[PDB]
Amino acid sequence: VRVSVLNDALKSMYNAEKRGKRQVMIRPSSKVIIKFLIVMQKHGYIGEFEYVDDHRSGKIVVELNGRLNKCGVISPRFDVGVKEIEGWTARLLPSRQFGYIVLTTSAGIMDHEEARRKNVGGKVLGFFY
Amino acid sequence: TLPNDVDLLNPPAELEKRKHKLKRLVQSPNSFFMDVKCQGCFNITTVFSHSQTVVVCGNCQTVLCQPTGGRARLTEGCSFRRKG
Amino acid sequence: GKTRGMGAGRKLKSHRRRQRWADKSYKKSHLGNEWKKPFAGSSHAKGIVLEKIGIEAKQPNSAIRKCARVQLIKNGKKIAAFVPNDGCLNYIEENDEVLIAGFGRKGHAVGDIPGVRFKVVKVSGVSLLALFKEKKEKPRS
Amino acid sequence: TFKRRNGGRNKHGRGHTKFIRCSNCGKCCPKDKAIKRFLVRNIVEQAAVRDVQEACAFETYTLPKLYLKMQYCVSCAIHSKVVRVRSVTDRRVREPPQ
Amino acid sequence: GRMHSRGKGISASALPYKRTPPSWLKISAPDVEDNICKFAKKGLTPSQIGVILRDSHGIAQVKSVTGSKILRILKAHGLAPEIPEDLYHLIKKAVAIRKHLERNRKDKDSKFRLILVESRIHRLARYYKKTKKLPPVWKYESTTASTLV
RNA sequence: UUUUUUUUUUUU
RNA sequence: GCGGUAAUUCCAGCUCCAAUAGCGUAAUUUAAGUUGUUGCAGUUAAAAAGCUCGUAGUUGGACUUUGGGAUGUCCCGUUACUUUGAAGAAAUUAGAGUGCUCAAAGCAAGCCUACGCUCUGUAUACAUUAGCAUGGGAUAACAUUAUAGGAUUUCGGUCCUAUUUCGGGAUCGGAGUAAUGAUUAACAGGGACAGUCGGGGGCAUUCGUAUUUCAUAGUCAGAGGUGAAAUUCUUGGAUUUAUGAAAGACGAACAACUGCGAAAGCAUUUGCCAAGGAUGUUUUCAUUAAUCAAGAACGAAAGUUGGGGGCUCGAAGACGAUCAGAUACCGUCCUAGUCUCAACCAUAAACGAUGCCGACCAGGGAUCGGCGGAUGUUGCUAGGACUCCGCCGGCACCUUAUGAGAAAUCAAAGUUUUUGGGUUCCGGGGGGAGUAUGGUCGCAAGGCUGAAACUUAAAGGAAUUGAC
RNA sequence: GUAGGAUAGUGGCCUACCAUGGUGGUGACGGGUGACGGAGAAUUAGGGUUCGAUUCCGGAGAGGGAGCCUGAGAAACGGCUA
Ligand SMILES: [K+]
Ligand SMILES: [K+]
Ligand SMILES: [K+]
Ligand SMILES: [K+]
Ligand SMILES: [K+]
Ligand SMILES: [K+]
Ligand SMILES: [K+]
Ligand SMILES: [K+]
Ligand SMILES: [K+]
Ligand SMILES: [K+]
Ligand SMILES: [K+]
Ligand SMILES: [K+]
Ligand SMILES: [K+]
Ligand SMILES: [K+]
Ligand SMILES: [K+]
Ligand SMILES: [K+]
Ligand SMILES: [K+]
Ligand SMILES: [K+]
Ligand SMILES: [K+]
Ligand SMILES: [K+]
Ligand SMILES: [Mg+2]
Ligand SMILES: [Mg+2]
Ligand SMILES: [Mg+2]
Ligand SMILES: [Mg+2]
Ligand SMILES: [Mg+2]
Ligand SMILES: [Mg+2]
Ligand SMILES: [Mg+2]
Ligand SMILES: [Mg+2]
Ligand SMILES: [Mg+2]
Ligand SMILES: [Mg+2]
Ligand SMILES: [Mg+2]
Ligand SMILES: [Mg+2]
Ligand SMILES: [Mg+2]
Ligand SMILES: [Mg+2]
Ligand SMILES: [Mg+2]
Ligand SMILES: [Mg+2]
Ligand SMILES: [Mg+2]
Ligand SMILES: [Mg+2]
Ligand SMILES: [Mg+2]
Ligand SMILES: [Mg+2]
Ligand SMILES: [Mg+2]
Ligand SMILES: [Mg+2]
Ligand SMILES: [Mg+2]
Ligand SMILES: [Mg+2]
Ligand SMILES: [Mg+2]
Ligand SMILES: [Mg+2]
Ligand SMILES: [Mg+2]
Ligand SMILES: [Mg+2]
Ligand SMILES: [Mg+2]
Ligand SMILES: [Mg+2]
Ligand SMILES: [Mg+2]
Ligand SMILES: [Mg+2]
Ligand SMILES: [Mg+2]
Ligand SMILES: [Mg+2]
Ligand SMILES: [Zn+2]
Repeated sequence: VRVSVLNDALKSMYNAEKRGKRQVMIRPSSKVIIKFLIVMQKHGYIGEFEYVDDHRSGKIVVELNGRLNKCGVISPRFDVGVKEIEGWTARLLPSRQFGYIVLTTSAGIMDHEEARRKNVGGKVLGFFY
Repeated sequence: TLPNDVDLLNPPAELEKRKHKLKRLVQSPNSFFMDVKCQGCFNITTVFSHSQTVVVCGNCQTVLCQPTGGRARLTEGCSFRRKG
Repeated sequence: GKTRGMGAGRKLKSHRRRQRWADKSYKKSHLGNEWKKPFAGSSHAKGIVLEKIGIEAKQPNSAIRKCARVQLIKNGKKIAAFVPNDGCLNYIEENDEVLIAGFGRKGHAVGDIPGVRFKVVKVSGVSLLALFKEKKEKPRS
Repeated sequence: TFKRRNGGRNKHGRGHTKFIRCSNCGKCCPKDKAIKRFLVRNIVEQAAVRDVQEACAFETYTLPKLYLKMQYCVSCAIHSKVVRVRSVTDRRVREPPQ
Repeated sequence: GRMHSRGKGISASALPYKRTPPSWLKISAPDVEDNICKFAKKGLTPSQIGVILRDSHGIAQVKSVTGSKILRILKAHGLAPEIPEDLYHLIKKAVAIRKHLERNRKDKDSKFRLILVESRIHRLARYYKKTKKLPPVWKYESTTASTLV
């Protein structure tokens, strides 16, 4: 059954971006998905996305810039301390110059650089570049 | 239609109608309610387009519709008007 | 596919533990069978020469490989040991005392010699290498 | 190696198909796999048609026809030359010969 | 997909986006509750009551006019059945299958279907025990299942 | 659609 | 891999190479992404249980306070997890200083020769899990919710206690206050309903030709079988012809790159009995779910025990041929069996050699079931048949690579070093071996579980060229 | 669990009476270990794998068991008793 809605959303965006589509559909919606999309959009990796209300979980349509190489979920959501971020980035990101790991900390959902800045740990949600 | 030739947020009405009721951008049924009148009786009754029961007019005790696989089949004498 | 549950550490550990036994190297060193083998987990063993034996070489070679039947002193087991180098069988006699080492492949036959896993290192307390090079002399008694 | 996508038969969405007996050797063969040919020919061979017609006992009469369904095993079908070994590309053609 | 088969059908209802009653509908919420209670007294399950209302009285959704579901209204008036309707129907099917098997020992397909139906019954009963819709002592027994219905 | 068994060891 | 009379490979001489006061030989690490959590495999290389159910275990859809004004600050139940701190023997490890002549070390030591000085130095870091304290409240887990016996203000009756009428309790009622208290209904799941559909299952019940045998009648010399024959049957009439009867199997043609079923499997009619998918639904419940150790249901053929049947074919067996032999292939006759009932057996190349659930992912034409719309005919009785356009679900097919792959190939065997959706099983070079032993099931045959000693450099997959 | 005895003292540590409890696929119980545990050692992308008799810490033993005197301290063994 559906276990990770975030995984389905990210996989749909990844497949659509690889195919070259200008838009993709995400169903169902979630606030974790919305926070992930906002983190991605903050860094210019996606365009505007629109939430559609259907009196249910909802739907999202995302504009694709063509800058997304790969976005993925990490499962299970491992515990990441402030000292494990370096190792996780080395494992997951292509380079130290670009790429982000999205974490969920008690301060909110944010990328790993902001987590280092605020010295907050949490759980790994995914990655994109 | 090619994916970049259409807008996922503004699909043409024809495509939305052609799509499965659950696969539309917002789910919407294809059923409706209708006002059915007997041939001779002025009484007017509301009937579901996909009625699963044999609706009978109280006055004359006449069957208005017959359940089927999909839409209910009205009796030949009776006529209906889309209520909505 | 693999199990990935965050609470599934026990299953992963147990599965690896069970699957380790399919590994031949792991099973050899964890079944405790090395103690029932002729050397009983030792690099060397002393023994008494019972008889000189010639072993035909395996195809496609054709030769008579000179070996000795040795009884190990510490457990009484009987093995076949190769005698290397030219004419070195002449330094071996029945009832001689020989030091035996492995053949280098950890309990497996080497080269064209079938079913031989040991070699003679010393005879009567003198290394076969010294005897071959005439550095030492085999004790008379 | 697998050489046919259908595995040499015509079974899809099905567990078991009952067999036929080869019309030549009597061997059991699944019906979906047996090479089946339907033969419709005149009872009287073309050579003897004229002689039989000249001896007709009625003013008019249409000669009957013989109907035979032949079901071969693979071995008999190849040996009798009902089918022949084809090249790797040519054996993917399913249309009957013209 | 289906719980006890390989079916992958997606046929279902498509609730309209509009949650308010249609303008042409004039019945009031207390009236709808009264008809629901009368139907329940006549011996109709909530599904049957909803079907009748939709097909005859023009009530597409009872929640739209009353603001609550049919079973909630029935419970508020002390008319909800002792055992839930779906579990009741599952038990009825199991009883029918066992009655058929009593005379057909060679019908192994019926035995397979009885196993499936009783698995469904037990899972649903466990769920209803968790939510306190059944007493903790409740237990489905094939021998005396016919008594329950 | 009668019948048709067999070819020492290594190496080129 | 060298050595079979021209040996860079053995025994030697010469020369040369590597390390060097060292070097050779005989448990364990790396290399090993060949144990794979990071991070391997399971179509054909070794590999997914025959099929389904199912408890432990693991996993589990969405939804509840956001924003601006300003300026860390003001306005509108229990845990996991993370931050910080304490504390946490030395030695060892990392590391600061220091010319034991250098170095491995050690914890020394330096200026100047002052009857001395540098308060000389002898730092610092690290430290799984678990415990202690602290800040955070995103993501998660457990518990709770509506028969109000709920929250709160006041007051009336009842039951007991203390500091100098009173305070503190512990119960029973009246009134008031309030927005009085229930997220949605997942292209999750279950259940109800409607018209259907199907070679799904069971019981009973019609039919069909053919085969064998028998009965009646006709005719006369061969019939059968083979590559060729013979065994065999035949004037006591074979074979062949017509009619009829009995018995037991088997359900042709229709019949398909079609259907149903969890699989095994399921094809003559009609009735009865329960069961089922898909479709349709503005019906119902509201997370009830996915997958699964243990444990269960079913499970071709053959086989077992005992009845009934016993047409056909036919293991075993017996003959006739062929042959060097022929315990065979071919022919002739046949026991068990083949069919059914009751009870066992539980294995098949039980195959798609390919677990289940969920998401995304190119195009096209066919086809089965259901449904929506349009349209024109029918030797028919609004319907059915046909035509066209669509939606859902299913068995498949064709083209293609922007994908994968060792390829063969695969539109799932794709979305994988840019490696992580959930979950079960299961392989680790080839043999020994599915063997020994123990256990367990079975009447038996055997099933399930299942080693080791020892042996060995390949075995093996796909594809290419040649030869045959 | 109650009441006692014993102990330097808590405690089924032992006695009398009473109750039927306690652990277990989150693997009890049983078996193997060529098993003393730790600080640590080898190898080092990271994760890991293998080792730890031996000089520091803790435990145990003095040929195998058992009992005990002296003493603040021992079930001591370069103490005694069988
Ligand atoms: K040889
Ligand atoms: K050779
Ligand atoms: K195949
Ligand atoms: K075929
Ligand atoms: K299922
Ligand atoms: K449906
Ligand atoms: K040779
Ligand atoms: K010579
Ligand atoms: K020579
Ligand atoms: K050499
Ligand atoms: K028979
Ligand atoms: K026979
Ligand atoms: K011959
Ligand atoms: K069997
Ligand atoms: K197959
Ligand atoms: K279709
Ligand atoms: K005590
Ligand atoms: K006590
Ligand atoms: K110890
Ligand atoms: K003293
Ligand atoms: Mg081949
Ligand atoms: Mg089959
Ligand atoms: Mg399931
Ligand atoms: Mg689905
Ligand atoms: Mg021969
Ligand atoms: Mg020479
Ligand atoms: Mg030389
Ligand atoms: Mg491998
Ligand atoms: Mg094979
Ligand atoms: Mg294989
Ligand atoms: Mg298999
Ligand atoms: Mg099992
Ligand atoms: Mg969630
Ligand atoms: Mg739903
Ligand atoms: Mg006849
Ligand atoms: Mg059909
Ligand atoms: Mg027929
Ligand atoms: Mg019998
Ligand atoms: Mg016969
Ligand atoms: Mg049988
Ligand atoms: Mg098997
Ligand atoms: Mg159709
Ligand atoms: Mg192996
Ligand atoms: Mg006491
Ligand atoms: Mg130690
Ligand atoms: Mg020891
Ligand atoms: Mg020592
Ligand atoms: Mg010590
Ligand atoms: Mg002691
Ligand atoms: Mg001693
Ligand atoms: Mg003693
Ligand atoms: Mg002592
Ligand atoms: Mg001593
Ligand atoms: Mg002492
Ligand atoms: Zn044939």
